Amino acid sequence: NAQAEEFKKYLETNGIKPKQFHKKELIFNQWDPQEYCIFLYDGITKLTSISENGTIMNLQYYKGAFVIMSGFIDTETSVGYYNLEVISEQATAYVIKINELKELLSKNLTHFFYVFQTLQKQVSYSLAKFNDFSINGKLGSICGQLLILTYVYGKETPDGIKITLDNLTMQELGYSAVSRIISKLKQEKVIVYKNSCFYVQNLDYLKRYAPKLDEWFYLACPATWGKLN
Amino acid sequence: NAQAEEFKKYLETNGIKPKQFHKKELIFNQWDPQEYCIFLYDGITKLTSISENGTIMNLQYYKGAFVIMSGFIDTETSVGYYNLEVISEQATAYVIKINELKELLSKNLTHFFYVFQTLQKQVSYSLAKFNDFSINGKLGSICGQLLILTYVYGKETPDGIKITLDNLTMQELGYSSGIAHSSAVSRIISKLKQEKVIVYKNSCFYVQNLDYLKRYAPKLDEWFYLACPATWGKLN
Ligand SMILES: Cc1ccc(Cc2cc(=O)n3c(c2C2CC2)SC[C@H]3C(=O)O)c2ccccc12
Ligand SMILES: Cc1ccc(Cc2cc(=O)n3c(c2C2CC2)SC[C@H]3C(=O)O)c2ccccc12
Ligand code: NA
Ligand code: NA
Repeated sequence: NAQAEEFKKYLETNGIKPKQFHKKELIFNQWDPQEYCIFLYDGITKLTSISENGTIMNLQYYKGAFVIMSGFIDTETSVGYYNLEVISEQATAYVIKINELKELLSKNLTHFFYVFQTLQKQVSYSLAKFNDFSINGKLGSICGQLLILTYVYGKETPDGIKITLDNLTMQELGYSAVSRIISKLKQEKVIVYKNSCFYVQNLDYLKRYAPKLDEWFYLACPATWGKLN
Repeated sequence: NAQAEEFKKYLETNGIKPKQFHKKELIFNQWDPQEYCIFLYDGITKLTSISENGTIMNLQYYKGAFVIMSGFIDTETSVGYYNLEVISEQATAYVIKINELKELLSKNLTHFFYVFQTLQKQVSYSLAKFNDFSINGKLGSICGQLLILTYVYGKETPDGIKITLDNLTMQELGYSSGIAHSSAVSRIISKLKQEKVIVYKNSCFYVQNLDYLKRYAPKLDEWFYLACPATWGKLN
């Protein structure tokens, strides 16, 4: 995004520098009382919650460029006990204490609005995910995840649309009730495992079962959506 | 709500008058090419969608005071094909075209922050609902809906925590977001009643086992504590 590049310049102009993280690192964590604004510039992360018995809940995936805030902009207190875990091999992020951010959002309104609109994109993402699950259950969820991966990481090859992700990252994303759905899908030549990669061969099927996420992508990321429509 | 009362004052200072709506009216709709910022001041609404075959989907509930924006602040285009439907008898709202909300928030960062933090509360709300559904399924979803009803509208009495909402409105709200009046949800709710988690007495409803709701909606309970600590505190 150009809006993302301008935000990066704005931060680096104000002496906030990028930080590199490696896979499994927590950019912020649920036990930390200091809250942050993360500008995820590059890489893939997941928002988790860890219960007292140790079970890890995967709540949300984010890719750069995006903004993730662990605290409320006004109170500076936590919005939820969450970790931001790196799942790509490396990720680059700008890490801003929440108080320090208020100063900088204020001087510039273009950049205030860039962060505002990322929140709006998150809200409508969650509602669309929910709408697709209410209609089509787990098939909807899984079709939705494959759809966004196709739009974002897909590449045209003679074998279909290849999802061009490191095979290690694919494992981090989930690639017994899920086992059976992924089975039906290749069982119907919607997806295929060739060359140890992952190819989509019936993109219309994915659009059919994740209609509201498809609409979200159209409305919120139209230039990308347009590559495959 | 002090921050919201100040916002209302800021809108009237810039000449924006409130509008009144009635139950079943749409404050904004999915077909309108112009997108709006709604400052819901009083009353209860729901965000709805429609699928190809005409099925109404209830996505989200909102109560005054709150902000609901139908379009992106920068591009001014739709965030999704949604309607905002009034479900209380009446509702009062301020309706601002999206391009103007931008001037208004640029002129006063106190009010910018008020709206920004409204979005932050929505984001965290949806993640907590997701988490509770992941752990406890639809029972988690229903317990959380009743938990927030209790915190927001509940008043401690000798018979338990009375839900201070007319019986009409309050049965609709017992059904979490989804398809209206489903058999599965009606059974979950009546099971909670059979087990005396929420009970009918003298024309009113009383939550008598708040701990049970907290047990099955722990992440929405934490969300309310983090987002609305003074209201959470009153009943804990
Ligand atoms: C499988 C999958 C589904 C979902 C998202 C979320 C996403 C993706 C996305 O490309 N975008 C957004 C999100 C949601 C803000 C969160 S907001 C608009 C756009 C953007 O990034 O600018 C993924 C992100 C990373 C990796 C995998 C993901
Ligand atoms: C039963 C029930 C459960 C759930 C919500 C949602 C809610 C409620 C709520 O009280 N609040 C929020 C929400 C979700 C942002 C939307 S954000 C913080 C707080 C606030 O409004 O200030 C209700 C809203 C209206 C009526 C009933 C509701
Ligand atoms: Na934290
Ligand atoms: Na609209």
